[PDB]
Amino acid sequence: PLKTQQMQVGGMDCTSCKLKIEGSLERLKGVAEASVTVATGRLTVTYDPKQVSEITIQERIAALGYTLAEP
Repeated sequence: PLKTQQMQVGGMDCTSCKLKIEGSLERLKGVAEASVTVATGRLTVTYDPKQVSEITIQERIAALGYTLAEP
């Protein structure tokens, strides 16, 4: 019922950066799964297309000074 998706990413480290994505999204809306692929500069999400979707990750990546490219 929620669709799974991965983007490309401009600067997600692990050490203090995987965290700074993932544990905001839980407190965000419209997304209900996620996980990083730092080993390719990528982020995976699974989102429920009822309200907010890519937005959730745009707010979150831009609120850290980084760039995203979701297909």
